[PDB]
Amino acid sequence: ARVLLVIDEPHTDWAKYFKGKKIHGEIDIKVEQAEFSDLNLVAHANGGFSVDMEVRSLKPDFVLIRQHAFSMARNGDYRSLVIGLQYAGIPSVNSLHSVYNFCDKPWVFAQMVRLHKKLGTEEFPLIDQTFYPNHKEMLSSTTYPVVVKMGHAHSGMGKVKVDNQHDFQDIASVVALTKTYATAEPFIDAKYDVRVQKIGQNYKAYMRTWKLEQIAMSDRYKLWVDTCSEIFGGLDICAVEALHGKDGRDHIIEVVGSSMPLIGDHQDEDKQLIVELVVNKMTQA
Amino acid sequence: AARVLLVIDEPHTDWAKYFKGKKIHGEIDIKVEQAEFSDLNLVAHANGGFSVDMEVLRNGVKVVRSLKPDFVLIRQHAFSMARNGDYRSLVIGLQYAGIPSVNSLHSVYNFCDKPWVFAQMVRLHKKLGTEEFPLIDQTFYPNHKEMLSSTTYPVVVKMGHAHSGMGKVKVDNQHDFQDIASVVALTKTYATAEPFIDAKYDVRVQKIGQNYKAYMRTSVSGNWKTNTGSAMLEQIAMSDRYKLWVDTCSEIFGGLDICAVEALHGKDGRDHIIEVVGSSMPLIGDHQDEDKQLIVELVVNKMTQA
Amino acid sequence: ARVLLVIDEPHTDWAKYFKGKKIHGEIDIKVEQAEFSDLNLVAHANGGFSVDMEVRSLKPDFVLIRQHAFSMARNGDYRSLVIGLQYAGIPSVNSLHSVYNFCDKPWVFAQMVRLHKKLGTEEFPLIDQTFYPNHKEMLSSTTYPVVVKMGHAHSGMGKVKVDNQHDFQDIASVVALTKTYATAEPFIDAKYDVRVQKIGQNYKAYMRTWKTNTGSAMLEQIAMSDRYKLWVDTCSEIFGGLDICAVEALHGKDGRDHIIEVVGSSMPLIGDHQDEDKQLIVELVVNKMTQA
Amino acid sequence: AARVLLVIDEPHTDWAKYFKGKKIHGEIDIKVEQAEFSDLNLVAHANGGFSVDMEVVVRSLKPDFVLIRQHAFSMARNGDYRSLVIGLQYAGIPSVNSLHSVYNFCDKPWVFAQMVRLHKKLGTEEFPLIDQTFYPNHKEMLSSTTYPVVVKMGHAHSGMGKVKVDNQHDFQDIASVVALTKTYATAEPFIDAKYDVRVQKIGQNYKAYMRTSVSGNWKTNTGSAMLEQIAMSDRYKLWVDTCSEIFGGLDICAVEALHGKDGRDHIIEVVGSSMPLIGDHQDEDKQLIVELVVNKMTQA
Ligand SMILES: Nc1ncnc2c1ncn2[C@@H]1O[C@H](COP(=O)(O)OP(=O)(O)OP(=O)(O)O)[C@@H](O)[C@H]1O
Ligand SMILES: Nc1ncnc2c1ncn2[C@@H]1O[C@H](COP(=O)(O)OP(=O)(O)OP(=O)(O)O)[C@@H](O)[C@H]1O
Ligand SMILES: Nc1ncnc2c1ncn2[C@@H]1O[C@H](COP(=O)(O)OP(=O)(O)OP(=O)(O)O)[C@@H](O)[C@H]1O
Ligand SMILES: Nc1ncnc2c1ncn2[C@@H]1O[C@H](COP(=O)(O)OP(=O)(O)OP(=O)(O)O)[C@@H](O)[C@H]1O
Ligand SMILES: [Ca+2]
Ligand SMILES: [Ca+2]
Ligand SMILES: [Ca+2]
Ligand SMILES: [Ca+2]
Repeated sequence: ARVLLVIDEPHTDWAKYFKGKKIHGEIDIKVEQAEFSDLNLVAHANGGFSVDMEVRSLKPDFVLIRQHAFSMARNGDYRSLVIGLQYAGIPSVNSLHSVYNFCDKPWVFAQMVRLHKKLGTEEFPLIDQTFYPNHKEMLSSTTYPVVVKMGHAHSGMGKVKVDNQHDFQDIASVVALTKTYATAEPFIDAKYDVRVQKIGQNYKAYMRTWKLEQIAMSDRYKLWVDTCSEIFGGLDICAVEALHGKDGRDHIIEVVGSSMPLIGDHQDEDKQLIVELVVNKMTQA
Repeated sequence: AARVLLVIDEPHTDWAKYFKGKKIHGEIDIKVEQAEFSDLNLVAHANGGFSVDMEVLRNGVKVVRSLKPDFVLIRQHAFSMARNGDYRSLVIGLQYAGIPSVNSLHSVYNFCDKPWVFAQMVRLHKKLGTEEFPLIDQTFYPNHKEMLSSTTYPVVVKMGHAHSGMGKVKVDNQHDFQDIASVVALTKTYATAEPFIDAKYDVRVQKIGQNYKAYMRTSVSGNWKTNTGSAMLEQIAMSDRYKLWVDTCSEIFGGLDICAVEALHGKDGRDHIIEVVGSSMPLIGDHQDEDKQLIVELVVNKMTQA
Repeated sequence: ARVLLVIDEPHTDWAKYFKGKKIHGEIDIKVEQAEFSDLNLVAHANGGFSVDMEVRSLKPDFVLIRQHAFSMARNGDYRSLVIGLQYAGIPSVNSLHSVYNFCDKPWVFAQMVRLHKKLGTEEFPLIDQTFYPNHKEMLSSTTYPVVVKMGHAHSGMGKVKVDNQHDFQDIASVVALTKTYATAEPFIDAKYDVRVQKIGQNYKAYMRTWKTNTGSAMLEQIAMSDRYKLWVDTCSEIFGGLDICAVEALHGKDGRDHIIEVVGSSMPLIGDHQDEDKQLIVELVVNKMTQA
Repeated sequence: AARVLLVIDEPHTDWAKYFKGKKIHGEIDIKVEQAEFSDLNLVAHANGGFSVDMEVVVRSLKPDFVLIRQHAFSMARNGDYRSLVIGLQYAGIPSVNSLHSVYNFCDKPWVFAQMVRLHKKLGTEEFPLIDQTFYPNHKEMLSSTTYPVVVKMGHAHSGMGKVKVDNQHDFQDIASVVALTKTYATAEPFIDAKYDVRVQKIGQNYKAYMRTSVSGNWKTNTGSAMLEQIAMSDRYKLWVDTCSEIFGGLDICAVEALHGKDGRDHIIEVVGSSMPLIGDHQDEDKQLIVELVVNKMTQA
C-alpha cells in the first residue's frame, strides 16, 4: 500500500476523496493527514527516513502540500521540513522545488516580471510593483494611493493601503521593525478581481465582486495561467489573481501555488481533480 | 594617572573639548575616549579585569584600539528593534565589569523597553493622580492577538521599542486598525495604542542634575509627528507643574541623572504625558552647548565620587 | 475573594495548597493556574486589564511566578507578559521587577560580581567567569578545561565543557550562530555541588553528587553554615529583594568553593522537603497578599 | 555605451584589473564596479527601472550584469543578503552563477539534497556521498549510530558552526546548543582523513587540489595547512560534472570530499560561484572567470 502524506487543515477529509483509488489497478493508497504544525522528520542521505506526526511515525511515498510552507508571522516557518522532505527524496505536488521557491513572494513576482518582460503589457498585464530589500530604500511613491505588502505573509496579513507621502514614510518606519523586505504597488480602484486557476489540465475563472461568480475562460486568461504554471519546473496546481479596474484595465498581482484555496460552487470537483492529479503522479513511481 | 572616561555617542559632538582641562579633585586629569555603540565591543572578567575594544578608521585600515574606561557616559540608545540596534549585551558587559556610569547602567538596561518604563509612569500616575501627573491613556498588547479594537479613533499605534518616530503610525478606523494589527504580527513583538491627540504643540521637561528646562515644539510641515520634518522650538518657563513631572520620573530605577518628560498639549487645553527618556535624550533648543557643559559638570562630579 | 494567578506547570496543584487559606481571617483566595505558553493579556494605563488563559479571562489581584520568564530556546520568550503584568500594576512573588531583571543570566551574575568585590573572596567565593558580548571576543582561555555557557537557557541547555584551544574556537564559532552573548569559566573538578535556598526566612542547603544536572544523581540535605547563609542572604537583596532564591556553588576536590549562580522565584524545588517548601511559599504569598 | 558589470566581492581581488582591455563584440567596453554585499542596497520596479546603491558617498549604478563571489547567506549576524539576490532577480539582471542557483544555494542541506539524488542515481562507487543525517530542528537529534560525528549547524562558512562530537553525552549537550540556534543541523560520520580534496570546474576548466593540516586541526581550513594540486581523474570529472548541472546549471562550482585513511572518499559538499580560489593558480582562475563572464555578457 502506497502512503500519501497530505499536509492540510483537518476540514477537508482527503482520505474520503482517495478512498477506493488504486495505482495500476491494485496498489492501494493509504492516506495520512496532518498540518505542518504537527509534523517533524529526520532524513538520511542513505535513504532511511521517518516523518513524525502529532506521536506516530510514517514513511510517505508521496506528499500533497496544501498548506503555506512559510509565513513571517510567529511559528509559520516550515521551510526546514520542506528541505527535509526533499532531502529524503519524497515526490510531491506541487514539486518540493516549487514549494521552496514559493517561500518569498517577491521571488515569485520576479518570475512574473521576467514573463511580463517577454510577453509585454497587452498580453500579460503585470501590475506596476516596486521591490525594497529593506526600509532604507522606501522614500516615496510616484502616485497614491499605493498598497504596501510587508515580508512574506498570507490572508491579508502585512498588507496596508497608503494614501499619502507622510503615511508612506510612517509605514516605511514600520517596515524597519519587520526587518525584512516590502513591496509597493498602485492601489487599483477595482470593479472586481478575477482568479484564473489551473489544476492539471482543468481551468476555471472566478469573478469576485479595500480588501463569487464563475465566468468563462478566455484565450487571454488561459495564457496568463499557462505561462505562470511553467515557473520553477512547473506547478501542477496554481492560479493567477488579477484586479479589473473601473477603467477596464486588468492588473495581475499574484500567482499562487498548491496551497491555493478552492473556491466557488465546484470545490468538490476540484478536490477530485486534485485526487486524479496526485494518483497519476504517484502512478509514475 | 589620568582617569579614562568613555563617552558613547555619535561624532557630531566632540566631548574631549568639553571635558578639556576639567580635573578630578583639582589634580587628576580626564582622558576622553568616544565612540558609537556600533564600533564597540569588550570582554569582562569576574575578577575585575577587562578591556573595551573600539574600532577606529585610521587611514583606511580598520584599527581596533583597546581601553579600560574608569567611567562611562551613555548618550546613545542602547536598544532598538531595528536591524543592528541591539547593544544590550554591551550594557550588560559594562555592568559585569563594574564600570560606573551616567545614567546608571541599571537604569539604561531597564530603559530598553518603552512599555516597561511606561509601567513606572502608570504607578506614579495612580499615586499622584491626573491633575498632577496627566499620563496619557495607553493600552499595552503583549503581542498582536490581543489587538481587537479601540474605544475611540483615531489612535496612535507604537510598535515595539524604537526611536525618532520609528514604528509609530496613526490609525483612523476599525478596518485600518485590523490591518495594522496584522503588521504587528510580522514584527513579532509587543505594541501599544493610545488616543491620537489633536495637539496645539508638545512639550519636553528636562532635568540634568539640578538644572531644569522646558521646550515647546510645533510643526510647520503638516506632520502630526513634530519630530519628523521641520518644526519650531520655543523655550518656555519652568512651572511647579513641569518640575513635579520630571522630579517624580527622575526617581525611577534607582535615580536618573539625565532625563526628560514628553507631554502632548491638546488644543482643548489638556496635557498628556507620553514618555520619560533617559541619558540618551537628544539635546534640543538653543541651549545645547550649555546642556553639554551641564553634563560635563555632572559627570566630573560623579567621577570624583570614586 | 482575592484572585491569585500562579504561573507554573500543572504537576503542582496550587489550588490545593492554598485551599482554606484566607487573608485577614475572612477573605478567601481563589487560585487560577496556568503556564506562560497558555497566557496573554491586555493592560490599560487607567488600571483596566484582563489576563486571558488557554479561552477564559480573569483579573488577578496577585501573581506567583514559578516558571522561567525567558529562554533563548524557540517559544521561550515571555518577557512581554512580565512587562504587561507590571504595566497592569499587579503585585508578585518574586517581584516583577526582579523577574524582568533575571532574564539575562550574566546581568544577574553582574550583581554577584559587585557583592564579591565588596565581601571579598574569603566570604563570597564567586567563580572566575568571563563575559563575551558576542563571539568575536572569544579568542582563547588562560586555562582548560572551561565550561562555556551560551546565552540565557536552563536545565543544562547551551552549556558545554571545552578541553582545549581548538575546541574553544569551534565552540566560539557556534556562539556566532546563536547571535548572542556567552560566558566561559574554569571547569571545576567537583566533589559535589551545593544549593543554598531561601524562601522567606526559611533556609535549606542541599549537596548533589559532569552535569550533575543531567541524569541520575544523589541529594543530601546538609547543615546551613553562617558562610552559606551569608551567600544567600546577600544575593536575596538584589533588584530590590528576592522572596524566593538560591545560590549554587561547586565544591572542588581541592576543598575550594565556587559560586556559579543565583536563581530566582522559578528555582526548582529539590530534595525531600518539596512539599514543605510549597507550603512555605503559600505562607509567603498569603503574607504578601495580606499587605495589599 | 560601455556595459556595466557589478562584481560582488571583497576588496582583495582587483577585478577591474582582470577585465581591463576586455571588450564585448570587439568594440563595446566593460566598466567594472566592485563592492561587498554589506555596502550594497537597491530598488527594483516591475517596469524594468532599477538602481543599485553602493556606499563608496552613496553612488548609484545600473549593472548590465553581475558576478557574485561572496556568500549571499550566513546565519551569523549581518550575513543575510538574500533580499539583495531577490532584488537583483526582480531587476532581471543576468549573473554568474545564475541568481536562481545563488538563491537556492542559501541552505546547505537544500543543496546536499541534490547530491543525495545524484548519489541514489549514480551509486557509491562513482558518487561516494558522505553518510549524512538531516535534522529539521534539535528535537530529532537523539543519538548517533557511531562516534565520533561532526555536527554542522544551520548555514554558515569557513568552519563556523561545525563541531566534532566524540560521545552520546556530548551529542546531547550539542543537541541543546542547536536548540539555541533555533534552526536545522546535520550530523555525519567523522572521517579520519589522510587529507581532503576539492575538484573545481570553471566553465570547461577543471582542477583538483588536496589539503592536509599541519597545525593540529581536523578542520583543515582552520590554521596552517599545505595545499598540493593533483591530477584530474575521470572519477573527479564525473563528480563536478554531475553537480554542475543542478539548479539549471552552475557556471562556477567545486565538489569537496574527504579521503579516509582506509582509502575511501566521502563527498561532503558542492559550492557555487562564491567558492574561494585556492592554490598556485588563483591568477589563472580569475582569468578563466573573466573569460567566462565576458562570454556570458556577450550573449545579451
Ligand atoms: N494593488 C492593489 N490595489 C487594490 N486592491 C488591492 C491591491 N492589492 C491587493 N488588493 C486587494 O486586497 C486583497 C488581498 O490582497 P492579496 O491578494 O495581496 O493578499 P493575500 O494575503 O495574498 O490574500 P490571500 O492569502 O487571502 O490569498 C485583494 O484580493 C484585493 O481585493
Ligand atoms: N498620541 C499622539 N497624539 C498626537 N501626536 C502624537 C502622539 N504620539 C506622538 N505624537 C507626535 O509624534 C511625536 C513623536 O512621538 P514619540 O515621541 O512617541 O516618538 P519617538 O519615536 O519616541 O520619537 P523621539 O525619539 O523623537 O522622542 C510627538 O512628539 C508628537 O509630536
Ligand atoms: N564550571 C563548572 N565546572 C564544573 N561543573 C559545572 C560547571 N558549571 C556547571 N557545572 C555542572 O553542570 C550543572 C548544571 O550547570 P548550570 O547550573 O550552569 O546549568 P543550568 O542550565 O543553570 O542548570 P539548572 O537550570 O539545572 O540550574 C552544575 O550543577 C554542575 O554539576
Ligand atoms: N565529517 C568530517 N570528518 C572529518 N573532517 C571533516 C569532516 N567534515 C569536515 N571536516 C574537515 O573540516 C574542514 C571544513 O569543513 P566544511 O567544509 O564542512 O566547513 P565549511 O564551513 O563549509 O568550510 P569552507 O567554507 O572553508 O568550505 C574540511 O575541509 C575537513 O578538513
Ligand atoms: Ca491573494
Ligand atoms: Ca519620545
Ligand atoms: Ca543553575
Ligand atoms: Ca565546505
